[PDB]
Amino acid sequence: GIVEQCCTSICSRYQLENYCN
Amino acid sequence: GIVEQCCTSICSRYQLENYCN
Amino acid sequence: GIVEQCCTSICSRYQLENYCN
Amino acid sequence: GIVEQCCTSICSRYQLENYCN
Amino acid sequence: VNQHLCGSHLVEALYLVCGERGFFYTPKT
Amino acid sequence: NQHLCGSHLVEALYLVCGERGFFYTPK
Amino acid sequence: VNQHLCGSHLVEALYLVCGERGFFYTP
Amino acid sequence: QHLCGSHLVEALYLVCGERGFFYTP
Amino acid sequence: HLYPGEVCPGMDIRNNLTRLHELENCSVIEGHLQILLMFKTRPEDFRDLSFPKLIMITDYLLLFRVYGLESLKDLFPNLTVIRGSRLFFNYALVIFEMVHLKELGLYNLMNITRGSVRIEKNNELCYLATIDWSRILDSVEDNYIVLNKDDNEECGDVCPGTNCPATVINGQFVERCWTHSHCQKVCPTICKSHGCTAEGLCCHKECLGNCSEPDDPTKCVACRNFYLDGQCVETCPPPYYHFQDWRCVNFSFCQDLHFKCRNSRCHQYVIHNNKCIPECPSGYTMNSSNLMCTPCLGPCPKVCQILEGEKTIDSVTSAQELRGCTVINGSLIINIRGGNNLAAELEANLGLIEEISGFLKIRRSYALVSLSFFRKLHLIRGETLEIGNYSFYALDNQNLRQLWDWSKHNLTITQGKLFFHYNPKLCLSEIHKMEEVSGTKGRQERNDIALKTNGDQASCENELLKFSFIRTSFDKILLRWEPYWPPDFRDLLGFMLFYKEAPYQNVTEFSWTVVDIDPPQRPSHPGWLMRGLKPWTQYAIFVKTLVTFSDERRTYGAKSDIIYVQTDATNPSVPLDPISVSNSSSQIILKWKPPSDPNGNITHYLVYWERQAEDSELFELDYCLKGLKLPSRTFEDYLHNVVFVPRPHRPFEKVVNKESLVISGLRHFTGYRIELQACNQDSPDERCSVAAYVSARTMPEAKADDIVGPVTHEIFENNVVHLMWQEPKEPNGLIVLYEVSYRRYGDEELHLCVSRKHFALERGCRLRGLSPGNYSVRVRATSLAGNGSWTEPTYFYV
Amino acid sequence: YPGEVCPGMDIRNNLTRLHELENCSVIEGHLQILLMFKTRPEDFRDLSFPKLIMITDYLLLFRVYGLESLKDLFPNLTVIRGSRLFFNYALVIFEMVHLKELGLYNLMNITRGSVRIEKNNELCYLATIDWSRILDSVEDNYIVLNKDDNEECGDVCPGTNCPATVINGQFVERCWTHSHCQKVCPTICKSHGCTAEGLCCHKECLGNCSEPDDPTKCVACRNFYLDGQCVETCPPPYYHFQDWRCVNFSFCQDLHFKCRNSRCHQYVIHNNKCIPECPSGYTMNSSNLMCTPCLGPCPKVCQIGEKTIDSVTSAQELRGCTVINGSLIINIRGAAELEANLGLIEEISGFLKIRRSYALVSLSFFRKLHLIRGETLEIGNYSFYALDNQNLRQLWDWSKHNLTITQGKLFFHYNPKLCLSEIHKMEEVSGTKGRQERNDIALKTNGDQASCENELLKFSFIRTSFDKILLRWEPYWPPDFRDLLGFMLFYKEAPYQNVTEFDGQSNSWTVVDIDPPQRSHPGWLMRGLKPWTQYAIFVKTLVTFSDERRTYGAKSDIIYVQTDATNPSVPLDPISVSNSSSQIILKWKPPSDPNGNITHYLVYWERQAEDSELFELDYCLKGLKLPSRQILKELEESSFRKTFEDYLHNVVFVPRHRPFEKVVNKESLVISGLRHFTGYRIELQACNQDSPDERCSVAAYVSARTMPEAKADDIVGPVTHEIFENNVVHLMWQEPKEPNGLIVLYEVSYRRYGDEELHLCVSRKHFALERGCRLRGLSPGNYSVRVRATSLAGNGSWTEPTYFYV
Repeated sequence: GIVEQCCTSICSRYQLENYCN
Repeated sequence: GIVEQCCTSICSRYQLENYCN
Repeated sequence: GIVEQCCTSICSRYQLENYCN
Repeated sequence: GIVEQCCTSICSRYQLENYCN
Repeated sequence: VNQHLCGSHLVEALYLVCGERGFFYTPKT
Repeated sequence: NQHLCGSHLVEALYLVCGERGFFYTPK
Repeated sequence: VNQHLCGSHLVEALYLVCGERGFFYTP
Repeated sequence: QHLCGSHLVEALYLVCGERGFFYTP
Repeated sequence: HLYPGEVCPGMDIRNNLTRLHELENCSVIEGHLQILLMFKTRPEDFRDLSFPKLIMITDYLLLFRVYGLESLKDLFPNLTVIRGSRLFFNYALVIFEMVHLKELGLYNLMNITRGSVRIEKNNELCYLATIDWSRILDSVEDNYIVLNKDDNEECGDVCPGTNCPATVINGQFVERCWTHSHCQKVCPTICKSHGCTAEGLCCHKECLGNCSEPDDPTKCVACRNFYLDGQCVETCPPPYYHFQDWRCVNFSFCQDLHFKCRNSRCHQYVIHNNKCIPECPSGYTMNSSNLMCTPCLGPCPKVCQILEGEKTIDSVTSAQELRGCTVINGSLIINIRGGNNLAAELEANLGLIEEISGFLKIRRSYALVSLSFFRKLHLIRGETLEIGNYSFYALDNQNLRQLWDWSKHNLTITQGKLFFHYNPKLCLSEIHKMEEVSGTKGRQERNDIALKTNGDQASCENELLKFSFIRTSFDKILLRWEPYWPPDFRDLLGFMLFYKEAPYQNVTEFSWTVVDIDPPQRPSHPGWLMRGLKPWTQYAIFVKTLVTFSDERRTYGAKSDIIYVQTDATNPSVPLDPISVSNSSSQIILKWKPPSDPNGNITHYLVYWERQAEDSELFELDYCLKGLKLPSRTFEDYLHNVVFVPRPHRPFEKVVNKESLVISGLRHFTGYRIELQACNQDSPDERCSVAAYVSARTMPEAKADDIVGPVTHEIFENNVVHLMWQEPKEPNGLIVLYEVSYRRYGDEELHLCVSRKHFALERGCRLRGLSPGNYSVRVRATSLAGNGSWTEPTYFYV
Repeated sequence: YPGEVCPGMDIRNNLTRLHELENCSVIEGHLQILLMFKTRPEDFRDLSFPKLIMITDYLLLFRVYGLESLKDLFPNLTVIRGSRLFFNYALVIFEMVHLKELGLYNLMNITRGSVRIEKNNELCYLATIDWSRILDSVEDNYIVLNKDDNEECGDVCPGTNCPATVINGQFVERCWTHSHCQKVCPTICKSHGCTAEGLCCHKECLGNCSEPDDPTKCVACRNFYLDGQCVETCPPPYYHFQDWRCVNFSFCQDLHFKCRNSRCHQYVIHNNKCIPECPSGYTMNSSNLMCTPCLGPCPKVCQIGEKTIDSVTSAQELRGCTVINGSLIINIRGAAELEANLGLIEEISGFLKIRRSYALVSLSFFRKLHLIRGETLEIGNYSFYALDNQNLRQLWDWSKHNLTITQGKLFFHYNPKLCLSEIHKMEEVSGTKGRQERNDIALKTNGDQASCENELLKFSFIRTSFDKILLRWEPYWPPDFRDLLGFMLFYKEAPYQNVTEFDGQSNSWTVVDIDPPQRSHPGWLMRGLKPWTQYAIFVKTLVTFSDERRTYGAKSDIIYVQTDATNPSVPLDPISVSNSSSQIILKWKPPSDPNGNITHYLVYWERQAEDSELFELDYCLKGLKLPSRQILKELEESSFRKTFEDYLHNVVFVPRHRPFEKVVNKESLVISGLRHFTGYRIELQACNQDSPDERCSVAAYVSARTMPEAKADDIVGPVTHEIFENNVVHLMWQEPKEPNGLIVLYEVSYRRYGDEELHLCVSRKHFALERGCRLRGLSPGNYSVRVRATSLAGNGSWTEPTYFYV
């Protein structure tokens, strides 16, 4: 999902716009 | 036996009377 | 008889053992 | 020893046979 | 009976209950 | 030994016999 | 910046990243 | 409470007498 | 009533209100409504927007971070019932992280068919404790309403009482109100869910929540069972099939829905058992011409594949997607991080499955009492084993008691190794039974099945011990139980005895003072004695066995049934609250409370009273010399220890059932010594407590101090006068002195003392130096009570 | 002495064991004949032991049926040395039926102790025994309940011969049996003994002697025995043994060695004596058994070499031990008593093992443990063994505690709450880094419930007040900030500076729960402290561990904080007593709450003004009397909330001024220069600060009055009187201007010649207005005047008799 990417590992600013229009 | 009734468990006078001659 | 033997007369351990199962 | 088992406290025939060979 | 009867207490209570008629006590069942 | 008469008689019988059992018939 | 984002902190960070164009959803 | 004194040794002899009384050897 | 509006499939709204227009004509929503992620919104954007058409929601309502919304009353004023066919994490309505929201405002919402409500993390929300969810939710135990304003502050609540019915929540009646303007409508208890009108007339049997004209299926706002042409009916009439458990559709509708999926990307519906089911269950296949699926003459199950072969179960909505499945081409890990039981729903959703291609794993499932919900689980192939070559996994289950019921259940594990750890209530017997029934005895190595952790807080001794001798006494209880010996005597390490006081018979199993008993040395009954036990108290006692690991063997110890034995009586304690007051000169009232430690059922009280002897010094003291303030009232044992060694009449009465005593026949203004005792045994060598002492003296009379008899005088030649008056030989205790008040006619009056020794030795009083004239003498006797009446004036001439 | 040494023994249940005394001459111990039932008088008439001579410890006779007389059992018993006394008795005869006479006619002396004979319903011949001629202390004998004081059984004294002496006030013959007399030696032969003619024997003979004045013929030795000769002291190279004989070194060493490898009285030599043990301050050597003074304290070696420990009693014999010459395997299936019995051990000759001990949070009780040889290794060649220790948390404070193991591997398995860091410290402290092998220490079972990650929490701000203290520490955040349930604050008074968490499972460690900060440093303020008290405070974090029990919690080092002082409490029990007419002694007690270091005491005293009503009340009337002066639930709740949050996030997103004194260093004071019988109010305070605005308590009040002067109520001055024409007298007297407080009135006793002494009272107002007294209408003759000043102290001294003729 998303939380297993950001709270477990570290999300870069590149990985976040994948949830954006 | 008498022990299995009155020692391990409780007894009353009525069934205690059964051991008289 | 038990009563007279061990009341009117003194009794030994042998006397008691003879009336034991 | 025996006095605290039988006079001060409660003791039955088991203790008495324990005190014998 | 109010409390548990065992050993000498048991045989004495059985004596008092049976009275002069007498009784036999064989714990080994 | 001095003779015990009464409940002391059955007490002595129980002490001597124990688990073997006894037949106490004051008939 | 890089940090463990989760909880309301994740929501705030994602709204800082986007919100002028909106969050994505399956049509 | 009933068994302490001379009554103690008398009763302890009643339950025994042929086996004897144990003592540390 | 009818539903003017479309089916309006459940949708999702994000980032702006541009899509709210899609609900303009929606009277019923056949899905889920999720309005969330509303960041740039102000409260002025919601005042003019309303959806009065919406009535019933099928799945759920999600509201998450909708900024600028303060109340939902302007949004869904006619929302009555939420069916909850599909939940959102076993919740039918969630209000999560709502800022600026103050009150709910769903005054028209009556029933929630399935699911619960979770409202959390709303710091501005009030009017929460003022709603009675019991009449709304058939089960409120799964609600979760925390981290709000109401439980963190004390914001006021305005109840429209003056009207709104009040219901008791735990022990007090409180008002049920949605907002300050509208309050929770309550129907009479006779019609539980059919709904009521304003006046109380009960609605139709098919009505749900609200209705206009009572007892009319055409006037039901919400259909209880099914809907068809504005008529709520018990079942769909032919040939109308059931659809989505709320309405009935003809064959044309189901056919059109099925055909719209083939030429598109889906839920291609079929027909079975007079229903338009999406996919009919295992053993049925659907034909080419008609849409009815027929039972195949072979074993064709319904396989439910898994995303990358790893599905986790944590909620009802995570398991409902497995409904109707029989074979799983994947591995299930069961993780209900809860605190509340969900076996009821899990039995219905799961339990129809037989095979599991992957492994089964249980992790952190806090509330799982048992795995019995796997009703039809038979085989675990374990083709894709869990890491470590494991097929079954169980870890940190705080309440797992039994895996199954091995007496009537069957199981088969093809491959893999078992694993059990930190199961504090699953003892080793169940694990061994499973490893024997499955057939995996020679598959696990050491530490695969933990021994310390598994069932450390449980008790499955499954073997019985018997107490061969029980004896009670004043403060001591002697016990002996028959010896116990496992196959290896070195396994046994001792017996742990648990005893705890319990006045009442009902005692649970498994406080509980523990005593350690060393194993007997190898007839030789272990036995133990307890000391320091308060008398006349029932005790619950049982004994437990302590053994070793028993990994290679199967020894599970033993335990004995709980035994209730009571210690005997003894001398009671000191009687309490002793008071001794006198209400009459002849009556003394005595009040006393029963002793602190009865130590047996008290039978009767014993009291003795007696008269004290007064002070001797009171009679030989001068009572007019200033300072006249009269007070107002082993060798045998040593030898035996060394020689023998063990081989290796005062008045009284029996006061029965009474704490208040009055005593008569007592001398007035005279003290008494009272000692009081309590007795808990009367006839067989009466046993009583120690004496409690108390003393009291009756109040004085009114005429004892007054002197009786006339006044006698004698005069010598020198005008020295001896005056006589008989003393009151029965005064208030005794008289300490007398006062002689003599006056001369027309002159001043003088006073003189007559002490006890003065009167006794001088045969009365003698006045010296008395001039001729008419005198007047009044005599007063001072007793221990006070002042008596003065005698008549003594008129005489010298 | 033809016969063996015969170490003490007892005989029971039959006479078969009685034959063991056949070849015996002396008993080096105690002889007991007891519990004999199946015996008949026919079994004792043909049994004798003439060779027996003397007994060292005592002789006990108890319940021997069939015995009628001891005159045949012991015809030659002479001495009961009484080295060890059975309940300070050297000869006890208890509950013998069928026994009729003592018969011990040869018994002469008893070195120490007493004789108790009791409950012998058939025993006679007690009135003819002179115990003062045998014993040395006859006031401790207890000879009751026999046949002599209940009946009048025959007592045949063979007069015709037996000597007759006086016991209380009458001469009665002394004899043992109907055929034997109680021999009495001449007074010159006090202890030597007398022969047939009654002649004193050698100085070392005791009791009886074959030839007078010959040490080689004594039947018994008074001091010591050697080679058939009685000597006063053992000459070298013989050491005194058992206080009655002399022996060389070889036999004593042989006894010591026999005790070395048996079950015992390990014998040592000290001051030429083979005493059972070296006395205090001494220790034996390997080469010689000399009790050389190791030191006041000694290596206290205790012998066992395997022994388990399960209770206090099993550890009782270990009390005071320093060196254990064996091994210890402690298995306590249950604290302070453990530190009492144990904790003095420095060295263990073998291995130490802890097994399944439930109630041991830590091994801090082993305070003095420093070294272990480990010569004997537990199975698996393990010197230190730990297994299934449930609540064990810390072994020892390795910051200061030193422990070294000479050899042996380490075993640590199945310890749920033992942080692996301590196991790592084991090898660095004991130098066993590479002494073990694989699988010796379990890596997955140890420390399964220990958040010993301790992210160092550092305090940032401390503020102290007299009763409240405020703390502030740097906030902590685990990688997932939702996991931090909250902090737990621990505090407990620590007068010492060495306190770590060391308690059973129990502890005081006053703990308060702190909610996590709202996202400012978390901090917390304390209440209800004790002023001027040192405190120990440390903070730990409560977090929810991950799937693999990864707590990664944070800990704070134990810090010590001392709250400031305040005004002290009131001094206790101020007593003010007049030890003189002008001296007052003041004593008090220290305050309950010093609230700092007390510097001095503040004392005030003010003169008390007497009651003004006494100056206006008349006492000449009646009324003359004068008064003279749990967790898992919350963890699951938090994890449930976090799980719902994570599920929602996964679903939604799509990735496309008064006279005062300063008492210093004292608790008492003396006040001088105070008028006699003067009341005083005493104000007492305690201060813990002198120069900068003294912090002192409230005033303490106690009233004191000085002693009155003994010569202050005495009237001084010539009494002058005036006579009128009609015989009227005006009396004036000079009062003692400085009286005992005040004078209530004056008493005047005037007696004319031929009459009796009259009386008259002058009140204060009367004395003021009349300047004394005014008597009118005086009878003719000669009178007298005596005036006494009655003050609060009492009556004073009368004036000179003023004679005037009227």
